[PDB]
Amino acid sequence: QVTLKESGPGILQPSQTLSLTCSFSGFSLSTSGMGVSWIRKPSGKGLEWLAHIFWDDDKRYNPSLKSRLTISKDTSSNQVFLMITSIDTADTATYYCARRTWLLHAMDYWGQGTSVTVSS
Amino acid sequence: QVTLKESGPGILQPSQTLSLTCSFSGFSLSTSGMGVSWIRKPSGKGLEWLAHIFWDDDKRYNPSLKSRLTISKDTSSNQVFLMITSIDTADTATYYCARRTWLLHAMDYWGQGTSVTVSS
Amino acid sequence: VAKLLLPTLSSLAFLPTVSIATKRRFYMEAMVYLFTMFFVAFSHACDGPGLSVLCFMRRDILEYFSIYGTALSMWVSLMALADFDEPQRSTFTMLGVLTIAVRTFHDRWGYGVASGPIGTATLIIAVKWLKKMKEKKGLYPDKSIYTQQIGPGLCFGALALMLRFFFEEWDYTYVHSFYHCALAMSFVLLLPKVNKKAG
Amino acid sequence: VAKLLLPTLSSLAFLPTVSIATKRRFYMEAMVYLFTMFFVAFSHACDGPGLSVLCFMRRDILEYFSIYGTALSMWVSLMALADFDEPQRSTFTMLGVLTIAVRTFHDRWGYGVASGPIGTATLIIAVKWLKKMKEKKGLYPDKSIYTQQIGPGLCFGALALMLRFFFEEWDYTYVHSFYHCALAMSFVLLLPKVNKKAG
Amino acid sequence: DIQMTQSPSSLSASLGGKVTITCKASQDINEYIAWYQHKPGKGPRLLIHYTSTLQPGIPSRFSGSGSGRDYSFSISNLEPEDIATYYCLQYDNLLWTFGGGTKLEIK
Amino acid sequence: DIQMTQSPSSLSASLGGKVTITCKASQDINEYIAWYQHKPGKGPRLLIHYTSTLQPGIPSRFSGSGSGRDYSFSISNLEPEDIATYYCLQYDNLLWTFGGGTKLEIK
Ligand SMILES: [Zn+2]
Ligand SMILES: [Zn+2]
Repeated sequence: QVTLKESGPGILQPSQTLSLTCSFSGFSLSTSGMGVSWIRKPSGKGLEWLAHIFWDDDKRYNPSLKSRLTISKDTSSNQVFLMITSIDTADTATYYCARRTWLLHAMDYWGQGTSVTVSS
Repeated sequence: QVTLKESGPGILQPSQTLSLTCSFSGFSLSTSGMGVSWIRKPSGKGLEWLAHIFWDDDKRYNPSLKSRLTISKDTSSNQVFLMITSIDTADTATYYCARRTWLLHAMDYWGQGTSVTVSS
Repeated sequence: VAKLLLPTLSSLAFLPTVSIATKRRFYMEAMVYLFTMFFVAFSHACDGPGLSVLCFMRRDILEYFSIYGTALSMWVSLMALADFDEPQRSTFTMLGVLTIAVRTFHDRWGYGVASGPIGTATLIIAVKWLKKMKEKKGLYPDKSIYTQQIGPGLCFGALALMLRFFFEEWDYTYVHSFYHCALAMSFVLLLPKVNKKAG
Repeated sequence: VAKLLLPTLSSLAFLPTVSIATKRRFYMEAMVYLFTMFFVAFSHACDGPGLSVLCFMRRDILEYFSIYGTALSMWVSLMALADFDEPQRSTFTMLGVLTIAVRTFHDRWGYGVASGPIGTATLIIAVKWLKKMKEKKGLYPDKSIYTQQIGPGLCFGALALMLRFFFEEWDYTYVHSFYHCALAMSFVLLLPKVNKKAG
Repeated sequence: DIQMTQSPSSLSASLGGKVTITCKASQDINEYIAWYQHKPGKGPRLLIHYTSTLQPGIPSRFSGSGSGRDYSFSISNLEPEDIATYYCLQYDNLLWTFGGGTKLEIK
Repeated sequence: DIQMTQSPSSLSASLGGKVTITCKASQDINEYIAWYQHKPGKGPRLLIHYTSTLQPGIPSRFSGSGSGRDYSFSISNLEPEDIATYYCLQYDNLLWTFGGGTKLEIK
């Protein structure tokens, strides 16, 4: 088996920073060539890529959002963390994490995804 | 010397066909490689090319207007004639004819130009 | 008798290679295979006692151009696989032509005439692909290209060099005919599916 | 003494040609001039009694590659002027390499080794430019290119072939040195101002 | 980044019929396209990668083709289990972009 | 057709100063640009053709340069006689297009 699981606050106020956790299973991101991608879908939109983190601890972000994206990992707890700053109405979305390999660069397993929304 | 002269009605009603004459001097369009171009400037716009006619009696038109442009010549009376069909408010312009050569393809002598406007 | 003619008749094994190379818009690579096909056919035709009387150029020329043409076919079939941009394409094409010409002239029967070009072409490919793997953080030519083009292409490459340099000790009729067939397959397989600079 | 060395020393006349060709992003044409410069320098160095003892390749090779390299320099300097697209570029480059190789091998001292390539390169250029004039209804290469590149380039071309094929009857010291200078100018002048496929 | 476009934003098709979900990239992306099925309220599956190669475990009805800024995803004899949203992924850069996505539906 | 763009739509400049009227084509046009001066209420003059070559009878102050979708027209020590509208002409096709034109004016 290979499996992923997203987790987060679900609901929060605008103009705030949130942490989204992705826990990985059946493999480890310690493996050479292995990576994780974070993708989001805003409510009533197409899919939109956010961030990358890799075996070599290199990182990448969606350049239009790069000013408020920060990604990190803990392989000891089999986890990746994506933190978005200054959350707003455009971040009303479902957030996904997807495991990418060395041989096929397009992400091959997704988690089930988690909902995020901003409200008062 | 080389000289050109545009001539036309000046004023006419919309939804009508007009003939613009260009008389050429100092050369003849009978000369091998020689051509004439017709260019117009709508009132408060940049220049816009219309039509070509050549020594070989080949022709060319601005493809957006090609549906209402017709050009012809009489080398016996040292003249080129451009006829526009179905005249409208966009044809409120100054119309020019310009002599093009074989060695420099960009037109090297212009006529003084003539005014055309549609009114009731 | 067939055992004299087969090294000449099997020299048509490159005719699939040129007909495939032209179909894929690889018109330079098509020239080099067609040129090689003609000079390899004539090199063996002038060698065979059954038909040697037909041919119109001296042995010195045909020997050089059958060997040079072959080594240059191995080169342009690999620089087609590398698929460089400009001006590296024309540059690395020219590097093969000049190097293989001088080297084939200096000693043509020395196995180095094939080994130098294949070694250098493999290094030039390995430099591009290891840069491109490090750029993409992944296997650069798709696993399809490894399992369908490179793998089989170099598998027939290993067979071709083994038939020519080793099993020539046992035979020159059938072994050298199977060498023409093996090498024609390396040129067909190491070509990409289309010339990306022409289609 | 200078009258033995000048045919070797004047062989550096192609060093402006390669340094200009590289500066203009013409890296294939730069190889062919640099290759020619080396083999022409060695071809005369091994000929000159003052320094012939230095050189490390047999006369058979240097004679072929100084002549072939020269005729191929005349070819790629003209296919640089033609400035074809793909895959015609690589194709017409390859047509020169293969034709000049076989022809130089068959008879290298026959003036046909230069005349065939120049004649064919002029025909291939005349076919492209007369198509392009008929397309534009005007003089295709700008009157600047005729008066600054083609005119002077072929003027030094006519001088180079006249110095080599006729005035060699009078001298080999100074005439052949002035031939190296005249031919280096044809290669510098017939190159365009920039490689449009690289910059 | 590279903008990606899918021609049908939604595609009504008969059960047991065929579709050809067609895609244009803004520039050449060297056949590094992958096609995904987003089943409603669930994690997507990778169907096809490097334009044409199927993922192991996929029925042979799905097939991709095309090269150089125009790629085509196709379902053959499409089942009621195939009623899902289909996205292309451009992955020539590590700056990935998805297509707008096709909401394929039953006719 | 090919759309042509001139960067200054109008350019205020001092008498005896310098200007650099800059132009972008939509695609490569192989240095077949010509620069015109439209003096007010009169037939234009050709100043420069094939990007850089001056027409005979033009003072050497005017000079053009550039290659591959970006060309630059420049007036040196500009006189009060130079206050006029300046158009580029794209002429690589027999389908000619002019730039929007620069109304150069005194500062
Ligand atoms: Zn053989
Ligand atoms: Zn010499």
